[PDB]
Amino acid sequence: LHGLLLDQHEEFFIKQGPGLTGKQLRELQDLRLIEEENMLAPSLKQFSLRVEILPSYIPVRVAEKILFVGESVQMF
Amino acid sequence: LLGQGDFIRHLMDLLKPELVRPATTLYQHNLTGILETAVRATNAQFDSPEILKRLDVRLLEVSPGDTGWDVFSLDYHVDGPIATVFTRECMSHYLRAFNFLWRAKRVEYILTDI
Amino acid sequence: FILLKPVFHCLNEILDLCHSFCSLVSQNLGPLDERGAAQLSILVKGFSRQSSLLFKILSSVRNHQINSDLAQLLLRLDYNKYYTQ
Amino acid sequence: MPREIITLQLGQCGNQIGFEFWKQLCAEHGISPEGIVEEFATEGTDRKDVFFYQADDEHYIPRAVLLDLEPRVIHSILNSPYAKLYNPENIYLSEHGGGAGNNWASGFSQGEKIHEDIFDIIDREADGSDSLEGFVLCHSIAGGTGSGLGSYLLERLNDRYPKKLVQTYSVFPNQDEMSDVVVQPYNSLLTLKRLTQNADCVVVLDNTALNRIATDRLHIQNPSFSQINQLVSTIMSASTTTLRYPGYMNNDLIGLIASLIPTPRLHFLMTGYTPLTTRKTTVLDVMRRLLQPKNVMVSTGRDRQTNHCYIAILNIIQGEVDPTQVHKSLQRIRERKLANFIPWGPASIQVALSRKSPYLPSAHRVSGLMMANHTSISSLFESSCQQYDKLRKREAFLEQFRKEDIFKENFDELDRSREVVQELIDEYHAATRPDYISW
Amino acid sequence: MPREIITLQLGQCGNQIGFEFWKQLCAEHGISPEGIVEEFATEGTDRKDVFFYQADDEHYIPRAVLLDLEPRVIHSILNSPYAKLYNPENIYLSEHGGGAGNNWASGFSQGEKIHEDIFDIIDREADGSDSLEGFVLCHSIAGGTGSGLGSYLLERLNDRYPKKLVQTYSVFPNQDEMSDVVVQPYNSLLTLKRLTQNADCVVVLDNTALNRIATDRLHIQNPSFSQINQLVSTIMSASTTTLRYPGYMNNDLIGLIASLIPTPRLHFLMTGYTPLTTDTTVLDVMRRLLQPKNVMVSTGRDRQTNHCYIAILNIIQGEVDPTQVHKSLQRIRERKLANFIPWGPASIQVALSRKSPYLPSAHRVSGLMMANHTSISSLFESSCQQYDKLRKREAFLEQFRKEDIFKENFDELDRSREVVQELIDEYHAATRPDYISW
Repeated sequence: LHGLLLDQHEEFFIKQGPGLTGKQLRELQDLRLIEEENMLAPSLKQFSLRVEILPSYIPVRVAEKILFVGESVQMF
Repeated sequence: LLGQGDFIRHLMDLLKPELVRPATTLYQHNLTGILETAVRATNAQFDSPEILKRLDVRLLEVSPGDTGWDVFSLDYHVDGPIATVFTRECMSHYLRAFNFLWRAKRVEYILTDI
Repeated sequence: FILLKPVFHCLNEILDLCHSFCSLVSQNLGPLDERGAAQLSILVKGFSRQSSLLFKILSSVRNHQINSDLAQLLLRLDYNKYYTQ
Repeated sequence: MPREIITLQLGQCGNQIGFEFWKQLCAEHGISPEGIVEEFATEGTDRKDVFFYQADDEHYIPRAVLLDLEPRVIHSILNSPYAKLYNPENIYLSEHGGGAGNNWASGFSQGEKIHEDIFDIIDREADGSDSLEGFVLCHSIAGGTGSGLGSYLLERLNDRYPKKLVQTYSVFPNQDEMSDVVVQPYNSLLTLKRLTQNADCVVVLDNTALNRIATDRLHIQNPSFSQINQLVSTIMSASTTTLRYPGYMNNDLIGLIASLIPTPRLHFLMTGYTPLTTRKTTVLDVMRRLLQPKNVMVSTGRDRQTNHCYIAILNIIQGEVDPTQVHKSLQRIRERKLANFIPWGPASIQVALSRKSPYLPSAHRVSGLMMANHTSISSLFESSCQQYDKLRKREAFLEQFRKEDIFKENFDELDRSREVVQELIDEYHAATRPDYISW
Repeated sequence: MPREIITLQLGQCGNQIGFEFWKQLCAEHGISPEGIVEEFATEGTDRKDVFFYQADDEHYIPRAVLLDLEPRVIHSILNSPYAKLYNPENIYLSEHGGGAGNNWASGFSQGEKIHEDIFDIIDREADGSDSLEGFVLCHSIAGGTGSGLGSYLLERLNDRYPKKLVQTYSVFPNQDEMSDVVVQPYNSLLTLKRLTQNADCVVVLDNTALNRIATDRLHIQNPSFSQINQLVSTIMSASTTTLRYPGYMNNDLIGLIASLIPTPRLHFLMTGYTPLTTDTTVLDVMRRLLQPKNVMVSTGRDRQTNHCYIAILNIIQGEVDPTQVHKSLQRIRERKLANFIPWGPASIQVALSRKSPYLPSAHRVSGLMMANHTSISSLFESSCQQYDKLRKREAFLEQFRKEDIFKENFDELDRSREVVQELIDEYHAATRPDYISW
């Protein structure tokens, strides 16, 4: 609802964070990473998944969607 | 499976000019762009964008002692359940068949060009 | 064509040459002095070197990654191929 | 890329044939008379870009040129509902509607004089082609414009498009009818020398054979040029069938023509079409139906002494064909041994199974085009040579030739054409010999 | 700051050209004959402040002057519906309607006589212009007011605005017709010499080839001056299209001039306009303009002269796809349709533009072609030959001796001929691959 993850005792599984075709793709990716390292890589995500405390039953994709929702809630 | 052959003919006209070159000129970004342009020009433009995203190019082996018509190969990125519906042995068999077909097509296009 | 470091260095050399040539040309109004004559010779040499390295680098860049802009620009640049000569 | 073909229908006969063929092709592609593609044809798989130029309004402006030396035909075509289909910028009609007056010399003179306009329209069309395959010219050699202008056009097109293919529907004069122009033999000789030297294929359309076939198969009493043009339209749509229907193998006309004319000088092949009518033939049934010499649309002299052998035979059959029955029927036909081939090599018997155009409705479940190369046409060449020789030996119609620049000096151009035709006929007899390998 | 251009309409031909171009500009910017901006041009994207002054009543007053040595033309200009569009204070017409009688000497004398008036008008316009780049003079180098007024005005303007650009639209007379004034060749020579000495560029608009185009492509049997004027107005609107449409790059004419004349002497260009016919891909438009029959400039086609397009530019106005432009470049370059100067790479420029929103186009793609082709050296040789022929007979040199330009001698004509010869020689050196070293 708000991105609020209160962990005063760190009780959560979410931690507050911050083949030629393949060869061509790898070369393009290296060039793109070189481009991005310079002036890209913007402000890192305020949250992260504390997978050390992750629930063995919670799906990872579900956690990713929940992280997106929480980050969006915080950003909004 | 080398079906619609107008794209094959257009790609032959585009690549044989480049398949005369050796394998040391392995810059297939132009090849992928040529694939996209052929799709946009030949009657394969109606092919689904997902079908084009399944389509790919991968040169089988490196052989500068062989022109582009002997080291150039294609690739078919299958997705999800469809990829699980394409065995590696089946992939190898299809690759061998496509290689034979491409060799025959190269012979035929060579005859037409001659 | 931003991320290339060699592109950055070549652009630095070319831009310094362009700025220096513009400064020498605009500052001089009559006959160029011995500094101006050396500048004219150096500018001819630098422009030729920049053009040749540009042809080679454009070929290499169009070869390296997915950039048809380089190919189109080279097609426009080599129109009479005297620059390509 | 795509392989476009531009069709030029020249003169009265060529223009009328072009109009009829345009109607046939438009019906095959499902095109309205206003140039509007039908909603049912909006999902067609035909590579329309090759032969019809889809305008920005999706209007297929045919890559077709209408040429007429008499402004009457041009006016009639622009008066038809198909006037809007073709680009008016591609419509060239001479203000001097006098034509050549059935004289090749005047035809070539006018063709070279309008080479300005002719080449301008040619460039206007060619600059609009992406990877055009070639050009097709449909015209009648009996007209003066058709003969002399055809010669001039052959040379001038081998210049303006030296790298582009040259196919022609050379409407050959009726080999059975007495030509009203004795020098029409000389005009035809000039046009034929031009065909052999600057035209890539002489598709001789025998009007005598056309009349015979029309009166025989369609039961046409006093057939008008309308029905002949309809049959021509059918044949042309059959030739464009591979362009209309995208296929998988031998999709380029390079392969078909390579299977058709291995000999450079032997650039001429004969054709026939089915169904030709105003009983669904099976593979073998339709084969025998085309195999009937009464089904031949070419009046090649029936010289049994000339061992006319179908050096080539091609069945471009569109419709329901069973591949296993195809193998069986091919075996049966080879057992029938009903055809003769050039002894210098094996017999060319080509079979292509095609899918029909969804925009074209077919009364026959299977329609086939039979293209063959046989030495019997050399008899028709000998007949034409004899008629020309009789005109030369009589110095017939040489007054207007001397009034024309081509024969104002001499008819040595006619002599060279006759020598070239004699060389071609001799090569044809050498081909009738298995020794053509060394001919 | 806007770059104001002062439009000079000089002589009968120049005044007609100015009036027609003003009408074309008013239509393109939606300006009524009284100068009032049309409602459809209330949202016009043309930067009207550049070559016109928009009024406090939104009436476009082009920064143009219609000047005539004879009151007939001046009265007709103020009698046209477009009279109320222009500012009367900038219009100077000589009350002495004698003109120069197709004489550059008399025209220069009259220009010097009204140098106060002409220079004052120039200064008033510059003070009324924020960042006026220069003036464009559309007139003929052979008429009475035209030739001599152009020479004298070129001197006076090179004196008044040394740091401003000088543009002259030399409406060249038909070179195929025997001029009634043999000393009109001398007048043309004097105007050309003045252009070479005190003007930075003269755009030769060949009336002979313009009429040839009007007769051939426009089917104007005996094409009228009205027809040539309408074509000129269309070409002028094409030349001002980049001003009528606010652009993003190459929005300054400095680059246009620099690419037009890499050599300050080699400042003459040949023009083409499209559509040029009686009433679109980049490659198709290129080939259509490449049809040499679409050129309305009578530059001598000397087969001995290695004429090459030293500059080639296509100002394409209308719908062109950028990818289509790239493919067009590929196709045209493969065709090698243009011969460029051998001393360096070929200049083939493409400027995609949008039509002024107040201008409806019957043709989706229209173009302006600017080609600096060494075939003009033959036209220079023809002009030099005509000047030498008129001088050789000394015909009507008595009237020149009555005129100050030839009262002492015809040294001004000789200097003009020498300047033309020097230009033709530099052009031949340009046709030579030594042009880089020429």
